[PDB]
Amino acid sequence: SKYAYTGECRSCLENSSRPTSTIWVSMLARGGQGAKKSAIGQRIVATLPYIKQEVPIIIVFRALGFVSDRDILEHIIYDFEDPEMMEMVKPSLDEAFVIQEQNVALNFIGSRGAKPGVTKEKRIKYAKEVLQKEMLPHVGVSDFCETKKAYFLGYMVHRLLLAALGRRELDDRDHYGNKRLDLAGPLLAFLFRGMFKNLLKEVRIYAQKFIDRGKDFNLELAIKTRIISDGLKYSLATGN
Amino acid sequence: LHNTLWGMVCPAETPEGHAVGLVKNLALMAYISVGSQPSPILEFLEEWSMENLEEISPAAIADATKIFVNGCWVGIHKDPEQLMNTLRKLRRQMDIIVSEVSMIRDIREREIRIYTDAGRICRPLLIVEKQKLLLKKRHIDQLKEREYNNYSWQDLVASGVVEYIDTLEEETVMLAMTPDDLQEKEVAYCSTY
Amino acid sequence: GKRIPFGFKHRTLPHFIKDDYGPESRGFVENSYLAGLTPTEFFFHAMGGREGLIDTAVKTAETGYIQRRLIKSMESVMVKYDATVRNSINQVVQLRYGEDGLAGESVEFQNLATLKPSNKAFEKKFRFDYTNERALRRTLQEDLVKDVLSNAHIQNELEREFERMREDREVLRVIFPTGDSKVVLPCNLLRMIWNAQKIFHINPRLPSDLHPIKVVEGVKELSKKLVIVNGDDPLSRQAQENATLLFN
Amino acid sequence: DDEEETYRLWKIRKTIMQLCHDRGYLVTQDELDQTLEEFKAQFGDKPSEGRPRRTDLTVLVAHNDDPTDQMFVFFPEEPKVGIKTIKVYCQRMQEENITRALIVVQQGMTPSAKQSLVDMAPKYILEQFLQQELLINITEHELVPEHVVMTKEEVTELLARYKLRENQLPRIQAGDPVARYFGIKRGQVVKIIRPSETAGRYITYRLVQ
Amino acid sequence: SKTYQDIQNTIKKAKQDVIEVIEKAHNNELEPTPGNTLRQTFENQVNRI
Amino acid sequence: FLLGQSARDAERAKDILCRLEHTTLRKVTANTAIYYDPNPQSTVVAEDQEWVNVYYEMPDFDVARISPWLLRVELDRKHMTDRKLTMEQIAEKINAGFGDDLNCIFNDDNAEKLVLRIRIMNSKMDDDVFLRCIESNMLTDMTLQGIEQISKVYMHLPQTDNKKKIIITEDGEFKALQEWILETDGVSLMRVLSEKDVDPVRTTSNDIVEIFTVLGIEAVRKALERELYHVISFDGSYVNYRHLALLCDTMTCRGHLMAITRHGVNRQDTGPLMKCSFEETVDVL
Amino acid sequence: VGIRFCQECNNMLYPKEDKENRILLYACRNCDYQQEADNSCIYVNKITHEVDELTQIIADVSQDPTLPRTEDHPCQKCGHKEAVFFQSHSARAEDAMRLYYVCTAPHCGHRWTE
RNA sequence: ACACCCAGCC
Ligand SMILES: [Zn+2]
Ligand SMILES: [Zn+2]
Repeated sequence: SKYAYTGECRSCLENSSRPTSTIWVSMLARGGQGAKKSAIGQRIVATLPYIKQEVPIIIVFRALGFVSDRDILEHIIYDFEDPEMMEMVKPSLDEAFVIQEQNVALNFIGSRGAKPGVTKEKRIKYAKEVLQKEMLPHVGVSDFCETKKAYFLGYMVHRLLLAALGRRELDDRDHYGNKRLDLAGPLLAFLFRGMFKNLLKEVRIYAQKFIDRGKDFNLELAIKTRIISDGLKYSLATGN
Repeated sequence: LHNTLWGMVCPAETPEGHAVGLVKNLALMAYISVGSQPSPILEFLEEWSMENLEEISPAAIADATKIFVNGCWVGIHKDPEQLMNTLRKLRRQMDIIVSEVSMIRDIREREIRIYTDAGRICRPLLIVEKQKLLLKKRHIDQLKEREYNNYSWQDLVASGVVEYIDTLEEETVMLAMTPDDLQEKEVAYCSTY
Repeated sequence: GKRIPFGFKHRTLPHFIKDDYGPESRGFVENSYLAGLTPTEFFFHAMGGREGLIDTAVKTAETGYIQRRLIKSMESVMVKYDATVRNSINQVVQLRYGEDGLAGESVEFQNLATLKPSNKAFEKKFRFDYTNERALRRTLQEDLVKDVLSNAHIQNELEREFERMREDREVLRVIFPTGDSKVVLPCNLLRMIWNAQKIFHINPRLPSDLHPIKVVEGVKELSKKLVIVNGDDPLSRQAQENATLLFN
Repeated sequence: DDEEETYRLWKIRKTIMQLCHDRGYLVTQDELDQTLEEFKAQFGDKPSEGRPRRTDLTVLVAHNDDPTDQMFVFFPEEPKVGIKTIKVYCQRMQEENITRALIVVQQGMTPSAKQSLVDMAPKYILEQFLQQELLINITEHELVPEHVVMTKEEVTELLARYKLRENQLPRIQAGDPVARYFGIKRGQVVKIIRPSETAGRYITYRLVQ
Repeated sequence: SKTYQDIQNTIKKAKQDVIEVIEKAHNNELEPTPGNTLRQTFENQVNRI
Repeated sequence: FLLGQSARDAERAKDILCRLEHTTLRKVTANTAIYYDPNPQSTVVAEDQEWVNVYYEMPDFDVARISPWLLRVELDRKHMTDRKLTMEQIAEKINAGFGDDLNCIFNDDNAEKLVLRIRIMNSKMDDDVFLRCIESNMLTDMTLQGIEQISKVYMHLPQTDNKKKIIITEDGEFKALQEWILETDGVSLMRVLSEKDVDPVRTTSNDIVEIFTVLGIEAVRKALERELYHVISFDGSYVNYRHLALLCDTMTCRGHLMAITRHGVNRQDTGPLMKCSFEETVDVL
Repeated sequence: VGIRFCQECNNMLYPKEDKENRILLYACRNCDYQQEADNSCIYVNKITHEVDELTQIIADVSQDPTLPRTEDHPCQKCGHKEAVFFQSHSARAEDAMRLYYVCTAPHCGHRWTE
C-alpha cells in the first residue's frame, strides 16, 4: 500500500462501555517525487476514528492544545541529542505550517467529519468531542485528559520513528502474546451490554409515551422481559 | 505454528482441511486469565517511588523507564530493577497483585508493561532462584497427603514456588527444560535460569 | 525454507539463550525417531509438519482453479478428419497433432544412434565397407558377397545410403544442439529387431543371407507407406516429409 | 562518446544490410560482412560532429526480380522526428519516385509524425525503426524460427490444399517485431519453419491481421 | 552399536564444526560469499554443514 | 551468454557484469552534507583547503557568481573499488545530466578521503531547498553505469551440462565446453542484447511479455514452451511434448498472448454459451 | 546537524542567508526572530553503516536473564571477569554478525566491541 | 427450502 511502516492501537475503554476504536498513525512511503516531497523525507499521518480521510499528526497534536513545536517534539522525541529522529520528523512539521493555533486545528479536524454542515462552532465542538471521547478512550475519557493523550500519541509516533529507523523490530501479528482470548464471560458481557441498552431504551420510550400523555407510569409494565431472555437465548442458539 | 504457542496451545491438535491452523486447542495446563481491576496496582505504584506523567518535565522521560498498566502509560520510574523485584515479590506472595497479573520488563527499551485485563493465556511454571528450584521435598511431602489435609495447588501458588507466566512475559524468562538435567554443574549453557 | 525463525525476542523458544544460532536452537533434530525427540526438537518437528499440512490444504484451492481454467480454455480443441487440430471455430491450431500426427499413448523412448558419435566413429560404424573381402565374407554368404563385389550399381547405392545418412546426421545436429539422443518415437526399432531375432531363431554367429541392396530397397519402400500427410502436390509432399523426418 | 557511437552506427548498418537481404532486396556480399575497421575507413571514425554524417548513411537498394522496385534507408540526425522532416524526406523520395523506405530514428517520433506515417500508406509505404531495436538481428536469435513471406500464388495453393478459409489460419500481429522486420502488411502469409523434437521439422502458417 | 557410535561421532563433529563457524562469524572473520550478505553466507555454511 | 573471449576469461566477464549492473550514486557515498560556504577560498572544511585553493586558481567558469550553497558528497573507497569507477566518469555523468549549471569539483583518486564538491551556477523557493531536491534526485535517479532495470546480476560456472555451451569439435564429437554465464534479477532484454560482447543468439529471458514485445510471437511461443517444460520437469516428472505444444499453440494462436483467464478466453470469437459457462456468465449473456 | 528553536514562539528554526553580509542565519520561519549560526551545517545524510551502536546500547542490558554470559572477555575499565554478549538486529545493515559486550558489574556497564 | 457449523477423502 501507499503506507510504509504503519502503526495502530486498537484502544478499548476499561469497562468496554463502547466498541473498540482504532487509531492508525502511519508514515507515508517514499513514492512521491513532487517539488519538495522526497527531499524533506516522509510525512506522518493519522487516520482518526469517525473521520473519512487522513490527517497529518502535527495537526492532531496542535488540536490537543500544544501550539509551539518545542512542546510537540518534547513529546514525540525524548532525547534532544539524536539528529536522525529530528530529520525524520521535519516533514511532519513542514506540512503543518499552515495550521498555527488550537482552534484552526480543531476546524481542520472537524471539516472532514461525518457532516460538513454550515457553521464553524458546531464542528469545532465536533472535533473537540471526537478527540475527547473517541481518540484513545483507554487513556482518557474525562474532560481534561489532554496531556495524557498527548503523551500517548507522542509515544505512538516515537514507536513509528523507532521502527522506521530500524531501532525496533516490527511486531508480529502472530506473537501469540499480542492475541487475547474472548471467553464465554467477555462475549456474554458484549451481548448483555447492548441488550441492557436496548431494554433501557424501551423503558425510556414507554415511560415517555406515558408521561407526555400526562400520567404516572407503572415501572413493572415498562420493562419488556422478552428482550434479555430471548436475545441471549437467540445468540447462544443460532451462534450469530 | 508460531513459536509462542509453546505450552499454551497444543502443537498437534488441529483439524485438517480448510480450517487447518486456525482452530486450535489449549495445552493441558494452559490457563486463561479472567482479568482483574488494575486499581490496586495503580495505588501501589503511586505509593512507590514512581512519578506521574503530569508531574514531570518531558526532559526526564529519556533516562527513566516508562510504566504501562493495561496498555495505558501511567508514569515513569527511575529505578526499574527495584520496582520489578518488588512487584514480583508481591505477586509471588499473593499480596494486592493477583497471581494472574502479567508483569514485563523490556530492558533493551526501558519499558515496564503490567497487563491485568482478561483474555491473556498463561501457564504455571516452577520458580528458580540461583540455579535451585524453590520446590523442596517439604512441598512434595505435603502434596502427597492431599487427603486428610488442606494442602492444595493454591498453597503452592501462595508459597511462592509456582507462578503463572504469560505468553508475553515468557519472552523475558529463561526456562529450564528439566531441573536436575539443565541446572547441574558443567560447562554451563546458561547460569541464570 | 529457512531454519526455525526467532518467534520470541531473538529466541526460537524460551529455553534457549538469546542469540543462539547453533544447531539445537534453530531446529536441528539430532535424535532419530527410534531414540525419541526431546521437547524442543519435538516442537520444531511439529512446526515443520504443520507447514506441510498447510501447504497440502492450501495448494489444492489454487491448483483446482488452474486446472479448471486450463480445461475450459481448450475443452473443444480436437483432431478433425483431415488430421488437423481445430477449435470450435475451425481455426487450425496445429496442422498435425503434436506436429507429427501420432497419439501419445503408442510412442516410446528411443535413442538416436547417429547424433552422438563423432565423424570417425560414425563413419566406422555406419558406412558399409566392401573393399575388405574377409570381413564381408564373414558377415555375408558366399553368393551374397560375390554379388556385392561384382555389381557396381549396388556399391553406388550403398554409398548413396551413407551419404543420405550423413545429411540426416547434419539435420539431427541442427535439430538437437544439446546432443541428447533420448527422443520419443512411435515404433521401437531395437525391440522389434530383437523380436525378429528371437522369432526366427536368428543365429548371431553364422553369416546372414540378407542382401544389403534388399535392406536399402525395403527401407525406401517402407518410408513411402508411413504416411501422415497424404497427397501428391508439392505442398503435401513437403508436409509429409517434415511430419516423419525424425522417424525416417 | 566517439568510438561507441560509430560502433553503434556500424552495427545498425549491418543489421539494415541483413534486413534488406532477407527481403529479397539486392545487396552486395561484402556489405553483409562489413567489419568495423572497414566501415571506419570507408565512412569515417569520428561522428562526434561531422565526418560520418547520418545523411551520408542513406542506403539505396533494389529488388532481385526487377531493378525498378527500389527503396531508401534513412537516418535523421535529431532524436525527435516531426512533420517538416518527414515531408522533406518524402519530397526527396518523390524526386526519385521510390515507393518504400525505412526511417531509423534515434529516440522516437512525434504523434503527428506517427499519424503522417499511417495516413499516406497507399501512396508511399514508410516504415519506422527505433535505433535501439536495430542493434541486433532478431531473426538470428535462437528462439525466433525461420520466417519466409510466402507469395500470393503459394497462399492460394495452400488454402486450396487444406480447404481453409482466409481467417482460419493462425494470426500474427502487424506490429510483431518479426513482421516489422520483414515488412509485411495485412493479408500476407508467413511460412514459419520450426525444428521439432517429435517430427524434426514443422511448417506452420501465420496470417497478418 | 558400532553404527550408533558412528552416528553419534558424526553428529558431535557436525556440532563442533557449526560452533567453529559461529565463532568465526562472531569475530567478523567470515568473508561473505559473492552475491550474498554475511548473514546469508553464514546461514548457507550452517545449512551445508 | 558471452560471445567472445569474455566467455572464458574471468575479468572480462566481470567487466561485462559491471557494464550491465545498475549503479546509482547510492551504495557508493559515505555521507553527504550541504555545508554553507560564503566564499570559496577560505572554505569551511580543514581537509579540503589546499587542493580547493589550487583547483580554484584557474577561473574555468566556476568563480564568477557561483552560489555559496555547497554540496559535499564524500564518496567511499571500498564500494568504488568494487564497482570500479573513478572521479572523472562521475563528473562527466553529472555534467551531462545537469548541464553546466552543476559544476563538479574533485581532488584525485590518491586522497585517503574521497571528497566531491557540487555548487549551483548563477544561471523557485530558494537555492538551499532546490539543492537538497537535486541532491536526493541525483542520489536516487542518476545512473553511473548499467541498465536502469538490472538489479543484482550474478555470475557462476554452469555445472550442469544443459546450460553450458555445447559445440561440435573438428572430429564432430559433442564437447561439453564450459563458459561463463550471467543471470540477472531484472528484464531489460533489448538493452542487454544490444550490449557489446553479449551473445545475441542464446541470450534468453524467463519473462514472457518481454520476449513477445522484443523478439516475436513465435519466439514467445518457443520461450513459453521451454519455461513450461522447465516448470514441469524440475522435480523429475515428465509430460509428453504434444500436450505442451498444444497449450503453447493455443495461447499464441491469435497473434497476441492469450492468457488462460476470463480476460483471454472470453475475448476469443467462440460462441457466447461456452464463454458464459466458463465464468462472468451474466455479463457475457 | 543540530536542532534548536527560537526563544520567542518556540517553533522550529530554519536556515536562511542574507545578501548584505553573506552569513548564515537560523531564522524562525513563523515569527520575526533571527540568529547567527555557528556550525555551517544544514542537512547531513549518512548512507553507509554509521550507526555507532556502541553508544546506543543501554548499559542496563547486562542484567537481563536471557542473555549469555562469558568469562573470556573481562571489562576494560573495572576489570570484572564477566560480560554479556549479544548481536545488533537493527535494519539498514542486515549483516555484520558481530558481538557487542557489556560488563555485568553494578555501577558499570562499559560497552565494547571485539 | 435458506443459513451456519462439524466431519470424511484428496
Ligand atoms: Zn519563532
Ligand atoms: Zn565493568
